[PDB]
Amino acid sequence: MSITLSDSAAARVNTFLANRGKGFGLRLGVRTSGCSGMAYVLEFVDEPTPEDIVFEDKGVKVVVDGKSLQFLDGTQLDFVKEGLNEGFKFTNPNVKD
Amino acid sequence: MSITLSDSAAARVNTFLANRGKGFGLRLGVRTSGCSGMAYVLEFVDEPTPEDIVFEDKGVKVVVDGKSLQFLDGTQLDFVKEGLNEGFKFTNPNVKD
Amino acid sequence: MSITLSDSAAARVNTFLANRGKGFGLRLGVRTSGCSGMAYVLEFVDEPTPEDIVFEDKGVKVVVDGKSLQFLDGTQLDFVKEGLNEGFKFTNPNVKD
Amino acid sequence: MSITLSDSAAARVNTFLANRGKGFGLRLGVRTSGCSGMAYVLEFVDEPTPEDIVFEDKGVKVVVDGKSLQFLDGTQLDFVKEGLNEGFKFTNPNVKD
Ligand SMILES: [Hg+2]
Ligand SMILES: [Hg+2]
Ligand SMILES: [Hg+2]
Ligand SMILES: [Hg+2]
Repeated sequence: MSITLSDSAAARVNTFLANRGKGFGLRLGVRTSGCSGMAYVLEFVDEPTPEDIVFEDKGVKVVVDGKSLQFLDGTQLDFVKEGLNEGFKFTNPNVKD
Repeated sequence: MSITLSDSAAARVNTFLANRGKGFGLRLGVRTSGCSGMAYVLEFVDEPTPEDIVFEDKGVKVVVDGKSLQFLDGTQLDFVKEGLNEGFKFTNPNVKD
Repeated sequence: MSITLSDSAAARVNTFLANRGKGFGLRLGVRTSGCSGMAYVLEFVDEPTPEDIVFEDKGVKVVVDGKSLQFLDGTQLDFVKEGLNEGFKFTNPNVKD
Repeated sequence: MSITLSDSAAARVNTFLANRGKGFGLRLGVRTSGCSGMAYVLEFVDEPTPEDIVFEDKGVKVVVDGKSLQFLDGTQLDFVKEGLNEGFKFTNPNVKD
């Protein structure tokens, strides 16, 4: 859906996919982290399940379990460098720090 | 998403697609009908737009504009024969007659 | 939710509520119209059910069954005069004519 | 919406509200925890904002910012005792450990 990727995230994903030499694209998932928390998940996809929803931003195929689409919509996946750390960052306008 | 197709609807769509000789699959859309009304729309898709979400039920590729996904989720597309009329019927558990 | 009312719709509802002499506010609902269609519904509410969601725009209490919230979100209820007809009009940005 | 409370959570919330001696009810909120994470938030509400959605389970008024409703729907708020720890636990069927 209105899940998007920044230029740097799409480059990064496409880099992983090119070095891997295969793959359909990118899974965005969600999981519990504790009793009052959620963790975002990134995985490679080779084959979408019949439960998956598939879309496109910046020529990247993003795959999301249909059930997880509620928690993920509005997400911008970015890829940022902060100090010694470099990595993906999920943003959502309608969520605060 | 948890949009599904009955056996008869999937047969029917697959029949249209086979006779057409080409096509990716099925677009579900939505449009206004009047001042307090909505009409469901069926179309063939050849190429999904970057705004589209794509999923699968019964080997049929269903394509929905990401913005329309709110109004369509939970829909069962059926294909029924009633009297002299034969045609698609959209059902949703959470909607009444 | 991000269901809103124009000034004219809120005036109109508030007029009905004042003339009625009682009532909590406004129910927005949804129902089938045919085999591929939906009809928007307006009703007065006196008591929200435990299944209802309640919100506020322009000092009007709007009540929506929680299950119907998917089809109604993003709606602007307006109240318009066109020719000899005067009445409520449901709009949604993400829906076309 | 189809946000619910277990018996123990509703008792616990009602206990806090009775000891506080005032208050409308319970705010469920959401916030970032890191770069790929979310944290659930519980607060007392005295006055719902015009941006809030309000509902009811077990005689508890639950208030949610309309924008946060996407991430929170399907949540069961429970209140559990595990070892030395006792506290609220958010569950969602469509989310895994
Ligand atoms: Hg816990
Ligand atoms: Hg009208
Ligand atoms: Hg029909
Ligand atoms: Hg980071």
